[PDB]
Amino acid sequence: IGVTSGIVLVLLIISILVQVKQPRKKVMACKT
Amino acid sequence: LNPLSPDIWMYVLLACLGVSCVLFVIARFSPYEWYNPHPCNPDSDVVENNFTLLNSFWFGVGALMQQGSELMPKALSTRIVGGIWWFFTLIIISSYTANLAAFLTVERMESPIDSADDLAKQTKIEYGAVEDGATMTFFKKSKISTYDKMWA
Amino acid sequence: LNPLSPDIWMYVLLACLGVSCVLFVIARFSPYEWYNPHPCNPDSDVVENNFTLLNSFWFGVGALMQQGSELMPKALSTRIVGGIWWFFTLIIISSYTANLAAFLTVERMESPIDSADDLAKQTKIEYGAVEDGATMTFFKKSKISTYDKMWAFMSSRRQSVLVKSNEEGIQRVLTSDYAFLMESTTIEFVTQRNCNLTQIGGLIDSKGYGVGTPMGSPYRDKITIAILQLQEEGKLHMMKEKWWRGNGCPEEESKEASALGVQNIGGIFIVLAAGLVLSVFVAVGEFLYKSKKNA
Amino acid sequence: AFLTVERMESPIDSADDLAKQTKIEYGAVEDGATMTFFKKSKISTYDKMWA
Amino acid sequence: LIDSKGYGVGTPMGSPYRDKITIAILQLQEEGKLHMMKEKWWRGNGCPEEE
Ligand SMILES: CCCCCCCC/C=C/CCCCCCCC(=O)O[C@@H](COC(=O)CCCCCCCCCCCCCCC)COP(=O)([O-])OCC[N+](C)(C)C
Ligand SMILES: CCCCCCCC/C=C\CCCCCCCC(=O)O[C@@H](COC(=O)CCCCCCCCCCCCCCC)COP(=O)([O-])OCC[N+](C)(C)C
Ligand SMILES: CCCCCCCC/C=C\CCCCCCCC(=O)O[C@@H](COC(=O)CCCCCCCCCCCCCCC)COP(=O)([O-])OCC[N+](C)(C)C
Ligand SMILES: CCCCCCCC/C=C\CCCCCCCC(=O)O[C@@H](COC(=O)CCCCCCCCCCCCCCC)COP(=O)([O-])OCC[N+](C)(C)C
Ligand SMILES: CCCCCCCC/C=C\CCCCCCCC(=O)O[C@@H](COC(=O)CCCCCCCCCCCCCCC)COP(=O)([O-])OCC[N+](C)(C)C
Ligand SMILES: *[C@@H]1O[C@H](CO)[C@@H](O[C@@H]2O[C@H](CO)[C@@H](O[C@@H]3O[C@H](CO)[C@@H](O)[C@H](O[C@@H]4O[C@H](CO)[C@@H](O)[C@H](O)[C@@H]4O)[C@@H]3O)[C@H](O)[C@H]2NC(C)=O)[C@H](O)[C@H]1NC(C)=O
Ligand SMILES: *[C@@H]1O[C@H](CO)[C@@H](O[C@@H]2O[C@H](CO)[C@@H](O)[C@H](O)[C@H]2NC(C)=O)[C@H](O)[C@H]1NC(C)=O
Repeated sequence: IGVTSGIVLVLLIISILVQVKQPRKKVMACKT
Repeated sequence: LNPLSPDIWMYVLLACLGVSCVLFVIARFSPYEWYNPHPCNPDSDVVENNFTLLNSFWFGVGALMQQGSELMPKALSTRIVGGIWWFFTLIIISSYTANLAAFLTVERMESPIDSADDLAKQTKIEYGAVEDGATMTFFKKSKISTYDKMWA
Repeated sequence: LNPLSPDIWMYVLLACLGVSCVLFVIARFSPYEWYNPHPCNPDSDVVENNFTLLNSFWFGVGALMQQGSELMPKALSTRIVGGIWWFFTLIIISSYTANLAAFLTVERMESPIDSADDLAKQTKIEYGAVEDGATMTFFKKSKISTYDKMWAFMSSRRQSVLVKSNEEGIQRVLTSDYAFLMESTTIEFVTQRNCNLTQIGGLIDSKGYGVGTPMGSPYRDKITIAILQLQEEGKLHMMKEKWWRGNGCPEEESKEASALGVQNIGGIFIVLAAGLVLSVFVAVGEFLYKSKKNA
Repeated sequence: AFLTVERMESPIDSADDLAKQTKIEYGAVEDGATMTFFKKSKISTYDKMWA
Repeated sequence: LIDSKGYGVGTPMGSPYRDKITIAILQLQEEGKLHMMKEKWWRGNGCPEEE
């Protein structure tokens, strides 16, 4: 229970880290 | 919630947030998911993805509930994520339906004890009698094929 | 994976790659699947198909997993492929759900061994006998083609599969993995009064009890006539079913199906994790192949 | 329901499992040593098999 | 097995050969000859069925 709650909570912060930093509209066609 | 263990209800929901975060990262890392949403007029640097974090949970929950969503990934690295999370989904719903079709037929096959013969086989339910009474004296004296087993 | 035979799990996956290749060929052979993806402006020779080989597996897997895809064919030759592969899909999922709803409601369990011959090949399940007893003396003396092989085991692993008494042999089957060999009238006494044990196999030797008399006694013939009189009236079946009756164990306790934990399913979580690790290797594989085209 | 009635059924395994069947009928050699046993028997099932 | 019968070498009433055959049968039964004989004639054609 604990390791898998640790791995997902790592990936949950990284997904917010990609969502905020990526402009994702028309910028960086091949990046991240 | 009975046909699946509470270990399993947590492990589905932890994998529902898990694969949703992986499919979001693996779509940004892939170049094939970047294209133009404007195919009518030609390119004017309008290369754009579709996977938000909000959409990736909507693909995670939307495929778990057997309904589907509007994303439908188109890179080979993202379709393998969708190809496994779909096979993860069938063997949960078809295990939830099959186990709930086992709980409802076991408590329909069961009958309460209705006689001494139905009580002649039970060991969870134990007998009883007044000691040195007219009731106990009958089973000590009896010979008919079941009451001896009830006296045993 | 139990509710479908391993013949069937291969025949589904062979048909999943099979119909995917047919639907790809039969869409290119058909003229009706060729049209324009640009309906806003008029034609400028922009007639274009939609079925790649990558899309045809995505229609094959995407329809097999009851989710659907974005292709949705529009020629009559391709819709008959989609119309049959859909009917192929329902009678797999509704046969997988119905058979898994038959395993979880009726447990029909079987022991690995059924005879001495089925125990003559097992090395995980080890034998046992009372040392210097009448049971061990038989296999030392025996010559019949299997019991010598059963003695080839026990003579090698002495003080390992040779027990000291009957009480230790019962307490070793009950705790460890063990296949203890003893008399047949004690097994019919232990099994009736210990409901979690069983008797596998049949009678190997054929002994017999008997009222002993002195050498040249007059009572031998009068008891022999007396035993045969009791044996035909049914008293020696009334006596044996009075003392070897035991406590009268249960043989029906189909419980509620004891909800699916990590022990029942959970190999699904293995193939879930194996799919995501494989997807990363394809991602870094296609991250470089696109740049190799750009280089 | 078809696949679990196939699993709930058991084949006959004894005289007691044959003591309840009426679709499957018994048999014995008439005036033989086998029929003479069930005529003479008294043990609780074989009388029903002789009935 | 429902009943429990048994065969036997018949002798006249008060024959000397009863005790000498009884010792002889028990000698053959422990050496394994009466399992070699029964698996020679009740062996049959050796059926395949298992499946
Ligand atoms: C892209 C790739 C496609 C591949 C085709 C599909 C794959 C073909 C199938 C292959 C395997 C089945 C046949 C092999 C049998 C060998 C037995 C074995 O060792 O199994 C082992 C596990 O097995 C696994 O771990 C399987 C993991 C593979 C993940 C597949 C993901 C790809 C699907 C992509 C989806 C496509 C998406 C759409 C694409 C457009 C046994 O485990 P164990 O630890 O030994 O436990 C036993 C312990 N005990 C002995 C004590 C009891
Ligand atoms: C954004 C938000 C995401 C949320 C997800 C969270 C997932 C879930 C995680 C954890 C679930 C929480 C466990 C419950 C523990 C409380 C126990 C309890 O007291 O029972 C309470 C039950 O009432 C509820 O708790 C219902 C709440 C449903 C979950 C919230 C909706 C999910 C939305 C998903 C939307 C997808 C988003 C799609 C995105 C594109 C009240 O009980 P009672 O009647 O007061 O007491 C009577 C007691 N008696 C009956 C025994 C007699
Ligand atoms: C109902 C849903 C609809 C149907 C969906 C069908 C799809 C394919 C489904 C299954 C095809 C795989 C072949 C299975 C053959 C049986 C192997 C076996 O017995 O156990 C193996 C399990 O170990 C594994 O191999 C794990 C594989 C699980 C399925 C992974 C398929 C990838 C997802 C598919 C996505 C793309 C599809 C493919 C197209 C590219 C061996 O392990 P074991 O422990 O040593 O076994 C001994 C235990 N026993 C004695 C009891 C047996
Ligand atoms: C990018 C993804 C990386 C991972 C992030 C996950 C993303 C989120 C998805 C899912 C997260 C939440 C669910 C957890 C998933 C499975 C873990 C689990 O609980 O199963 C078992 C624990 O497993 C063990 O840790 C011990 C046994 C290891 C088996 C093989 C490990 C391979 C894992 C993958 C490595 C690569 C595989 C090969 C690659 C080609 C539970 O079993 P148990 O209760 O202990 O009792 C049985 C014990 N027995 C198993 C011995 C019989
Ligand atoms: C170590 C062992 C582990 C395994 C090793 C691998 C692990 C990783 C190690 C190394 C990475 C290797 C990964 C493979 C290549 C991926 C990259 C890619 O697909 O891009 C291209 C490669 O083009 C091709 O060469 C053809 C292969 C893709 C089409 C076939 C898909 C159907 C697969 C069925 C699945 C089941 C198969 C049957 C299963 C029984 C394809 O390009 P495109 O997007 O299609 O077209 C657009 C291109 N254009 C823009 C220029 C026009
Ligand atoms: C379901 O079926 C399983 C198949 O046999 C069975 O598994 C065995 O269970 C027994 C106990 O029930 C296990 O015995 C254990 O062995 C370990 C070895 O390290 C011991 O720590 C311990 O034995 C002890 O022995 C003492 C005497 O030396 C005794 O006094 C103690 O009380 C204690 O029993 C454990 O008992 C055995 O290993 C299992 N076999 C395996 C894993 O192969 C399950 O019990 C059975 N479950 C049910 C509910 O019936
Ligand atoms: C047969 O053996 C099993 C396994 O030992 C017994 O089942 C359980 O055994 C554990 C021992 O670890 C007890 O704590 C449980 O209470 C037992 N479950 C029950 C009683 O439901 C089982 O009882 C044994 N059968 C007998 C003794 O008749």
